[PDB]
Amino acid sequence: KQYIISEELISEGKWVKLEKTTYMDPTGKTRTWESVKRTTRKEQTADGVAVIPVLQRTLHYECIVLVKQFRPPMGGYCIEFPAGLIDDGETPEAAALRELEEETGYKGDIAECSPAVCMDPGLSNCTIHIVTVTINGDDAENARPKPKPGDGEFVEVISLPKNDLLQRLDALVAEEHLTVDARVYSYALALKHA
Amino acid sequence: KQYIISEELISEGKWVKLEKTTYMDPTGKTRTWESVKRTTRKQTADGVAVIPVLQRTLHYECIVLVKQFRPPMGGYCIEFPAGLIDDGETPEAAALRELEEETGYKGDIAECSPAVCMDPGLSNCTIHIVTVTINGDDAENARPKPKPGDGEFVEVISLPKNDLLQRLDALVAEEHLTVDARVYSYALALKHAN
Ligand SMILES: COC(=O)[C@@H]1C[C@@H](O)CN1C(=O)c1ccco1
Ligand SMILES: [Mg+2]
Ligand SMILES: [Mg+2]
Ligand SMILES: [Mg+2]
Ligand SMILES: [Mg+2]
Repeated sequence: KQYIISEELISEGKWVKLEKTTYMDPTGKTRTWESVKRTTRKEQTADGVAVIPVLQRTLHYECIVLVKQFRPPMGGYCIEFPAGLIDDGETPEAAALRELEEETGYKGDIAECSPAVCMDPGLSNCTIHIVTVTINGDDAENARPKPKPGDGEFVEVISLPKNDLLQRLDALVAEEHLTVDARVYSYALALKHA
Repeated sequence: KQYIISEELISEGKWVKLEKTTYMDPTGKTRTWESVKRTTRKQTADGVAVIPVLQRTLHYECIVLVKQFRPPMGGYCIEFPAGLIDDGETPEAAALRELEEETGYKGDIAECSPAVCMDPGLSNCTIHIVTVTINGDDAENARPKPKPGDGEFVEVISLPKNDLLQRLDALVAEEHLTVDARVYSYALALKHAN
């Protein structure tokens, strides 16, 4: 019943634009919305990937590998799944493994790959694939893992046990000003609930 | 080590603005970021999202979700019930209100996240994730009455918690819908637990 009638550019940066979106409501009436989009999306099936990296090691509880970085939009440090935009021609899987290595040093193995999922669909068209990767922490490749941060990338690795993820996140939030990402919090809540 | 120096307004709508953020990178080099912010924040966070468990005896527990046309997305999305927190409303009260408006269900608060970020590489948007249980055997949730605001058009989709990820993949396969990243993350962790 509902559909887009027109998308009018309001303001375009190098990376992000704002649009006036006109669409048809399900009563047959024309309405508008203010929409955000990235300028970087080409033929990618989504803007980006986020990696759920399950670190597995003999006689250790499984950990979820997270990253902490300063996020200018937020004016502060955030704790997130490793993530980045998908390069043109790159597959979501390749992007996930590459970003995981760049941000954490770990070399993972693909487990699963989501369909494209929406980041904040009342605001933006941004989408990611959520890629689950296992990391064999008993492999020598993953023994002394060093981030390969790109230019202006400064990332800290935080590995937390899956079996206590929500409380460990709460403890980090209790101890400094930082924001946990909504996907990470959602994943930790489901762990607790299951 | 990192911090905001200045924010330059690029463009301001009624609901969203685009800024150019200047910040200090950890080497001591000054850098810029294009950032989105909402114009509506006053609040602990911009919004709430509700994780609503429909608990009925002799039935599977269900997670209650909503499907709506999302103009930024150009299509229909499957999401946790959600909306912006009114000036002077608590996140818990917003959560019960939105859940009732969007689903007709009347629920009880179980727990409340701290403010969590939506897409911190792009925006400052935050929400509280509010876990709510719904006693599906109570008379008030027998024939749930959804009270949409102006221009909201919301379908309710309840899915069993124990098979949430498979059920969501199936809807994406069959219905050409976009699942929300937070919903998908929760669903993943229900499978990944233990
Ligand atoms: C153990 O029984 C429960 O009901 C747990 C405990 C409480 O934290 C909420 N909860 C959920 O499972 C839930 C609510 C929404 C989605 O899941
Ligand atoms: Mg990244
Ligand atoms: Mg990166
Ligand atoms: Mg809503
Ligand atoms: Mg609403």
